[PDB]
Amino acid sequence: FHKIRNEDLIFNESLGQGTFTKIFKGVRREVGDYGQLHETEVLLKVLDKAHRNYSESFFEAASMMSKLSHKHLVLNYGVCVCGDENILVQEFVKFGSLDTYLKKNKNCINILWKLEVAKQLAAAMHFLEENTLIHGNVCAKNILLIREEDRKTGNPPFIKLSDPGISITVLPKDILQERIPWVPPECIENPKNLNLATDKWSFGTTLWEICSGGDKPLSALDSQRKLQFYEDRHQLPAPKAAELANLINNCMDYEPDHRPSFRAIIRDLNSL
Ligand SMILES: Nc1nc(Nc2ccc(S(N)(=O)=O)cc2)nn1C(=O)Nc1ccc(OCC(=O)O)cc1
Repeated sequence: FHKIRNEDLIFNESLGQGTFTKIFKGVRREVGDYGQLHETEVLLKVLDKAHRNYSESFFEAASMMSKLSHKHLVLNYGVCVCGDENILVQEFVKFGSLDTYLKKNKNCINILWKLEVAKQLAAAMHFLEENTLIHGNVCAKNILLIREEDRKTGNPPFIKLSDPGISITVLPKDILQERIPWVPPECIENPKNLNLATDKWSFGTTLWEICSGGDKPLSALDSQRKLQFYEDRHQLPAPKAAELANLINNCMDYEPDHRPSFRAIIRDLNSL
């Protein structure tokens, strides 16, 4: 990662929190192309000082994905390691995370919008699968909306997948349980079961989010009941808009080896 000076970063408003991180909108002063000076909006992801032990996991995962440039993968500008904070300096996506976008725009979003976003997310995941890179935290919060749909120009929405974050292979067990049903059953049984098949399960959960107006599946269940949900081998309820429910359930297969390839997922999406 390119090293960015603290003096060249301005921290502005808080945009919430991630997993052991605090999120800020900011500005980066930089020399750009042709030597032109720019002040660039950036997303600043700040690893909590009280969790400095997780620093390696978060930045290594952001790094590994940043080694694969792709139109549906978020761009990382570099890191700021000045002072006592570890900061990922990321592109600022205008419309933020999809989980909040789905809630705020539930009435406006139709099946065509959902299918397009699903197709784009599957394209990103197919790219990762072909490169044998595990994301490990596919969820609507980690889908960033670059561009809204514009029916006036027929422009579809455009999304990117955010950085993996701290690996579930090092996260505390209680955070993993709260991340049911995005974390697949085999990773609850053993977080070292993390595998490409992990992302197929979480992709199913993410489609469920996309189809559920920003609702969080199983949010009414506490961590103990989420554990028992997997023990009893339940599936998620079909979303009211059920057009993707079969695909959701096919992806959320309790047998990891039976989960379909992203190529097959894409073929299925193209058939709707
Ligand atoms: N690159 C980027 N650009 C924006 N732009 C943005 C954000 C919010 C708004 S808001 N509030 O006014 O609606 C508007 C714009 N967000 N962003 C992200 O990476 N967010 C993000 C933050 C934390 C995450 O954590 C996941 C986890 O670690 O569990 C995941 C994702």
